[PDB]
Amino acid sequence: PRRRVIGQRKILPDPKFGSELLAKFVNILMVDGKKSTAESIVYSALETLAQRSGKSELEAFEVALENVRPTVEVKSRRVGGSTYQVPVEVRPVRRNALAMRWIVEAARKRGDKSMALRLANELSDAAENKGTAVKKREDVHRMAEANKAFA
Amino acid sequence: AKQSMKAREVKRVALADKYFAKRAELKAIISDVNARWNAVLKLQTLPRDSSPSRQRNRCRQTGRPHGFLRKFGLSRIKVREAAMRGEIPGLKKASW
Amino acid sequence: KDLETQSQDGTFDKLTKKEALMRTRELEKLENSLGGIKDMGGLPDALFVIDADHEHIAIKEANNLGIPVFAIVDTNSDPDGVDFVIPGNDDAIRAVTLYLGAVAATVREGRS
Amino acid sequence: NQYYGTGRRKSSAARVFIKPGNGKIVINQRSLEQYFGRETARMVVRQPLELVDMVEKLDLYITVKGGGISGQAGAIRHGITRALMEYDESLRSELRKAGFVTRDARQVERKKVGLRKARRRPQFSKR
Amino acid sequence: GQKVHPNGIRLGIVKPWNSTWFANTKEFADNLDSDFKVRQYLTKELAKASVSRIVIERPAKSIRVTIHTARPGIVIGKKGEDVEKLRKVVADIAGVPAQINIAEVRKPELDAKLVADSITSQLERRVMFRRAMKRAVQNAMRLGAKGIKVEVSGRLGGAEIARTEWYREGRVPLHTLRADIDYNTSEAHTTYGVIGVKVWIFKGEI
Amino acid sequence: RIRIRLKAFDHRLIDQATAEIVETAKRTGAQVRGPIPLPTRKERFTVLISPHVNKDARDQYEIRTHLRLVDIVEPTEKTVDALMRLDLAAGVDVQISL
RNA sequence: AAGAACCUUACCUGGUCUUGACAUCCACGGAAGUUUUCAGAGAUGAGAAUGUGCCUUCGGGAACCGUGAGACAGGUGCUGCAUGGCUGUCGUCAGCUCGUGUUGUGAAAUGUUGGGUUAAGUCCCGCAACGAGCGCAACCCUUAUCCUUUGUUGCCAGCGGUCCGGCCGGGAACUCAAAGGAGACUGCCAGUGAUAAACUGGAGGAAGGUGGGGAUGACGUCAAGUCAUCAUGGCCCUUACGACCAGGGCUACACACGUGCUACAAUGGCGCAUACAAAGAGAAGCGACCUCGCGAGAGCAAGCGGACCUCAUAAAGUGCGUCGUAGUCCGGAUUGGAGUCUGCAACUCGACUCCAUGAAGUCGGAAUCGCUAGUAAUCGUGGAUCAGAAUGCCACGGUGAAUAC
Repeated sequence: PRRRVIGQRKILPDPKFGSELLAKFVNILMVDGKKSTAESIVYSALETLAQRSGKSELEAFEVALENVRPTVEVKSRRVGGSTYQVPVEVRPVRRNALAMRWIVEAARKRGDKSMALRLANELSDAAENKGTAVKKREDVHRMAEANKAFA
Repeated sequence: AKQSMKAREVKRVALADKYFAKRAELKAIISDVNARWNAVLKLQTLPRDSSPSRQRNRCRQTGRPHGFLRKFGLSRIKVREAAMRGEIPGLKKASW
Repeated sequence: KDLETQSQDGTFDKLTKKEALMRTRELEKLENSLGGIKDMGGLPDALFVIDADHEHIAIKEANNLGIPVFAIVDTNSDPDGVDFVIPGNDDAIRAVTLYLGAVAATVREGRS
Repeated sequence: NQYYGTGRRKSSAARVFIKPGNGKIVINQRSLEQYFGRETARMVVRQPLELVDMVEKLDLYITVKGGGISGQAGAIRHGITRALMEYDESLRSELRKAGFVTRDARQVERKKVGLRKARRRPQFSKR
Repeated sequence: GQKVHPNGIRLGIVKPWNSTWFANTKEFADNLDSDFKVRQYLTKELAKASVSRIVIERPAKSIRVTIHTARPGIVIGKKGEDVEKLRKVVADIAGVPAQINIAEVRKPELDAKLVADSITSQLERRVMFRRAMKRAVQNAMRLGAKGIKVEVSGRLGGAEIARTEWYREGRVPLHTLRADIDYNTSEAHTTYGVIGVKVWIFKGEI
Repeated sequence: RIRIRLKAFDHRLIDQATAEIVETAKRTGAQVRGPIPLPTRKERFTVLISPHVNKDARDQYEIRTHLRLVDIVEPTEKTVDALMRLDLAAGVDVQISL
């Protein structure tokens, strides 16, 4: 964790869309190595969000990603016994991954009977910054604005 | 290494074939459901110990019952003792 | 010497490059430090030092064993370890090179 | 005629032998549908065919042995890529450049004594 | 105890087996016990022979029993005065018609078994250990042996303090797979406990 | 006809034993389909190396078993008769099916 | 311990004996079928030989017992602190040392310390050091690439006979089935580099930077397990601290702990047109013909030490709809009612089917541990007992998740 390098790894996308972004979404939506049902629910969610939004599905997807987008964060170091953190602009790849996982966890925060219905409804109401994960984005923003007093 | 133990085992395996393979055959002949009557139940003069199925067939080198091995008829420690001395063809260290 | 004689007849390359690499890269590296002593087979009769203080090891071994010394001394050396002295300067590299040439010439002439 | 292809990938090899005819794929004397192909990797078999032209160049009979489904798809892809190079190396340059001939040696690691799985040991005992 | 058995890994690479035959696994045990019994019989009746080892070969309803003994003084005898008697008793105890063949081995001191047993013998014969290993190593080295090693641990000359000693000279590439190695362990029976010996030899690299 | 099967655990020994017999029949025979590799047996025998607890310390033992076939089709009866009484394989048995 | 009612076994209950449990030069014989008799939980008993293998004066016995006497112990006690064989600890840690020579009156350093470095005492430069072992490196398997011999108890493209008889003439482009040869060694260029070693790319990535995995575990610390495996050191129990026959202990149970398994649902019990597994065991054994069993399976059950004859059917899914929110159609820990193979029979006590049985649990105290690419997890197979079933233990083929500033 101190000598290794980063190779910018990439794994199997969905051939219909063929986008690395959608590739990473579907590949992190995977659980325990599940392909058929996971991709089926992914496409169900995509078609349902397109139906409810009415606009183009891909641009609605981009608008949702922009809505969930956070800006800054800090890292815990425990230097002087009090909160002594240097606000570091998180990596664009890491920022994107964290936004992905916040969306996935916002989806995960329910226990609904039907995974497809729950996923579609929550992502659709989160597409216009009024769903579930935007509260987490606001909470993370509130975690900022105060860690710059110590640098 | 109990020598009375080894004597019992040797005599029981000696009687595990001369007193067997015919009493069990007689039982199997009279074990048929068609009438089996009290003859099979009254023919229990067998000690039921000489039967190989209910006989341990212990290792016969140092009398350690643990690690009985059908392939060699030995115990683990003596298999290590003798195989490493060679003299057992075909046995090489395994890796893959 | 046995290793180099075997290497001119031995295997060229086998598996890892280390076993053959150690065979040849060290040849000229330690050969230069050995020079031509293979032809010597004995004990020297004289010695030479370009700076007595810096290379006093050879003179110390010499007077420990008893080899006469013909060295060059200058203003910063320690000439107490030398009795047969040739005063000179350590900066004059051309002069000492011609000095070595002249002494080699008079040795090769000698009485022969 | 035939095209040379064996396609070794993830313990799966497929004898891709292409003859003139239709672009349809016959798997185990059967089509992909009644082979029940709406399972995993339902569309990856046509990704190698997605970019290249189909026209009337490929008709093949295929048998696949070993692996699950990703093994089957990898065997198909490797075999067809091995059979594809009949058209000189001009295609193979971009075939490699796009990773179409990707062969991965990520086979299974043997189970190890003392560990109940590939890399999991007993939970560390009490201090 | 951490060191691995030396010839154990060697056997599967370059060293021939101590026996080479085939029988089904159930009677394989009987064959192995017959081999053990003939080993005990041969090493007890020929205690004066100081045999290096005995190799068993089992053909169909027969056995060869090749023997490598240091000196042929009693191995052959007077043109078959006793060898046929040994053949007869071996065949009778083993229950199979057996033949016996004889071969000779050079340089008895290069044998690990012979030197170890000899060292145990002088230690039984009230002499100092130091001279024992030193004489052994000097005699073995001068005979063209490129490298050897000895080890004695236990009681040293009657001292009751713990004693563990080893001594080596020459090349011993023990952790190299293609190194010829001879290994043995013998025992002594001095009055104050058993003395354990150990020895390693090396002869060739390829 | 009259194929010959050998069951050995030494690859060089079985190779030489099948490279002698094939020309033993080829002294006055002909044809022969050719050498075949045949499958092999594999068994991993494990045993507790230590005599006292500590199951983790073990070791792996295996025994090989090679098989060789020739599949002569049309030989002459003379050499196939001469096969017997010339057995030289010591410690390894040959398998023949009538 | 890869293992228990009976032997195991050494603990108990019910009942008796030491030249002994069992091995001798043996002292005399029947030359070791043990026949019927029943009692008795039982080494409890004891009773006639009907057969007479060896022979050259059965001129030696019986290899077994019938008699108490010249093979000797049955050990379950110390001693690892006297120990030899044996295994674990640090630890795949990067060190431990030696011969020549020197400084120093001397205990000893010196080589093994300085800079660049690398998985590393792996290298290179400088210096009173030069060299050498014990180690890592390499010498072995396996797979990822290509080759020649290679086709059966055959995997088929081929012309056709096909009901999908590879039987013909079979072939190489066949994974497959084992012997051998190449493949990679930082090649060669460009950069950072003292011109040193190393670190960044390109025809190679079908394999590039020890290709990835396994065995290979240096002197030594642990008074650790092994005189119960074993040979003893100083000794020892002694009608034996043994011989036995049946029922019983490790499966049980009012204590704290740990490892492992289905659980907290709507992806689990649902039925249907229903697809591809490498890879083993197999003769006190594997058992294709038919029939039925809410079932364990019940009987004729062929062929076979093997590509012959048992488990390839793989689950991983298309769509019908459900519990469409909770103790819920989730969750199936209990006592008795009929069986599968059980040894002689299942009683702390063989494991499996059909029910009356779904209690507690709606993802979890202050948390720790294992885990940097086929890897953590999610499904499905062989081995050990085998008179008998595996949550586990020893090995397999699937689907596969990044945080390493």
